[PDB]
Amino acid sequence: MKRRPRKWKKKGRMRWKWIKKRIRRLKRQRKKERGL
Amino acid sequence: VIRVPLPEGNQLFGVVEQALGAGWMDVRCEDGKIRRCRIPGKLRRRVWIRVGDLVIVQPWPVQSDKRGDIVYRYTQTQVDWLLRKGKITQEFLTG
Amino acid sequence: SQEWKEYAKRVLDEWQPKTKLGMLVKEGQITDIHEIFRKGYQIKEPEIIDVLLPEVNARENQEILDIALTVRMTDSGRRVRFRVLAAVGNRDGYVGLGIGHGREVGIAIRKAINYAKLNIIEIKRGCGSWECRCRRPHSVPFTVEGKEGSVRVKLIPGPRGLGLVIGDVGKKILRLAGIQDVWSQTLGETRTTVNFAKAVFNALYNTNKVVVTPEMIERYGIVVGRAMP
Amino acid sequence: PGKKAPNGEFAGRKLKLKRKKFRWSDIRYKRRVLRLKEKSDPLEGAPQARGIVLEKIAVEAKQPNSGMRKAVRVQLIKNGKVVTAFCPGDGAIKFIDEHDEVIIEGIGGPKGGSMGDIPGIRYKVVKVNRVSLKELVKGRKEKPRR
RNA sequence: UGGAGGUGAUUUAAAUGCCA
RNA sequence: GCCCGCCGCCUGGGGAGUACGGCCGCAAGGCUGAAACUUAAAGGAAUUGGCGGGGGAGCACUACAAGGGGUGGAGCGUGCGGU
RNA sequence: ACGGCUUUUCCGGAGUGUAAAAAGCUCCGGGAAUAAGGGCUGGGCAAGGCCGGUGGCAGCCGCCGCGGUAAUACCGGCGGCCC
Ligand SMILES: [Mg+2]
Ligand SMILES: [Mg+2]
Ligand SMILES: [Mg+2]
Ligand SMILES: [Mg+2]
Ligand SMILES: [Zn+2]
Repeated sequence: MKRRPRKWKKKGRMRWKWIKKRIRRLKRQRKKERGL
Repeated sequence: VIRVPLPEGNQLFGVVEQALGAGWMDVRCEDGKIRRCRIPGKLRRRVWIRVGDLVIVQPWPVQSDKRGDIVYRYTQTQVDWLLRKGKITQEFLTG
Repeated sequence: SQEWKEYAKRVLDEWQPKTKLGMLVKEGQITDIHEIFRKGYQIKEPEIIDVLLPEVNARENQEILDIALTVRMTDSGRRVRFRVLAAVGNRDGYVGLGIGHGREVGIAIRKAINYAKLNIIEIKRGCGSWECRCRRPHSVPFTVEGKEGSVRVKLIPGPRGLGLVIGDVGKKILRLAGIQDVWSQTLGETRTTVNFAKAVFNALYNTNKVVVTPEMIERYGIVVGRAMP
Repeated sequence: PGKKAPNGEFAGRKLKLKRKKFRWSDIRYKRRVLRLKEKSDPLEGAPQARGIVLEKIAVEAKQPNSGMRKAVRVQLIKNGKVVTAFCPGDGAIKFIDEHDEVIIEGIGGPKGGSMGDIPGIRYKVVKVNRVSLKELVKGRKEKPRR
């Protein structure tokens, strides 16, 4: 996903793995969701 | 006499229907209008406010619907004493 | 310049050394400043220089850069102490520099004024920019550089008259040694007055780190220490 | 890393390419060539403008302060845009009535954005009905058109 | 003198905190 | 570290690896990648201290162990809460 | 405060200038008469530890920052510094 490794530092945010997985659940959508 | 903060000038009585949140106070007077008051930092500090805690408030000439500025809540020592005289009527809380 | 010979008779009689160099200045062999340095002695007692550079104490060869307080914590609150950056040197050819510490601004200032009496070192001079082809010590002879902390800087000669041009906590310590006209190229961070001071002063040390062959001496009028009192 | 990229004699062409490319990653360069400050600017990039007022409202300040500054909403004339004007001068709000033509300037802070505690505004008052406001701040002049 | 690496072990139920 | 070659990237922080468009994939996805605006700083290396459901050294009947006698439960004296 | 002196400027007037004029320009005649705002006044950065109002209110703030009944940091006044 063209990683940018300044984000994993978990300082004032949330994990990165479990944000990727949630962006997929919306790209799979705006692709499927009447993006036809 | 006694220091019960009679509504001076154009103060209003606000019994709250629910704190819409973060300083937002959906308040209620005997007017017919349902208001949205706001709070300073002086009393967001040293006192606590809850639902059914009558406060005095003030308008600004905007919109006549949702105004209000807190300058003193009431005390439980008089919260019902102010009634014995008849300065506050109790059908604006109880159905 | 009278009082700054009266101090010699005031001081030479009122002190006994505790080191050795103390003696070898107290008993009349070595009595000229410029012949104690280039031999690797040690300076531990701060009067030997006074007895030979008795204008270092004149409140005009002395300059006080900055006071800055520092803090630390303990389980009983804060404990706080001061650091002042002080430099000195006669307005002829010689300069020294010191830090010092202490718990009050006075004790700090005095301590530092003393520390900066030992490190004191000497220079060369000249005039070799592309314009002042004169031969009179009004500029640094040849472009040299010095490094410290996270700051480099390289000094360049310049014509007789162009006023001092460097940052505001450099004009003093250049003025003391009297270097009047010189041009500045900076790097790094000029906002820690300390490392600034130390890097500039280091360059002026390095001034004597390049070999100038016999002939070139009479090209820029290099001098050492005092010249033509 | 090594010495440097096209550090040869003839390859200047590649060198101009390198610079022409890496120049773009800037931020003041872009915001000019593509003229992006244009066509997003409720005045179309000019030093002043005129408008009409619509309401009279109040805003709250940054986190560690306290107060309710007064604010007005002007409807522009050049574009029909509706922009947000703050007015200085203690109690100047005593004057701006509904439907008074006023003038609008910047506020000249970081980048040209906002400044200080009122973070959400970008425009302030100077003249009302052709009268410099600083006057009415200390009176010292009277007001036409009521 | 100080580490520099490896194999194992390494423990019930224990949540949160106005105001300057 | 000091010198001679060629090459690929970076130019506050987020909104963002999102947006619209093309290119390969059977799918899951992969390569290419902006902008509006919002903020005054996010990040590095080390320094003292507090703390640790981290480890050592050493204590105390206002700590436990081992023993002796109690308050809590009744009426009353006396101090606060509140009305 | 008083005593002397001046006439660039200002009012009258002539020559000369001008395509016609206006300005200017040499002379006379009058007279200290005809001639001051603006910004600042907590650190950056020259400058008030001066007095009088205001109560996390009105307000100031290019950034960092003040305002809780004792404000060199608002509003004034009085002083004061840069052009
Ligand atoms: Mg990185
Ligand atoms: Mg467990
Ligand atoms: Mg003032
Ligand atoms: Mg000053
Ligand atoms: Zn010279």
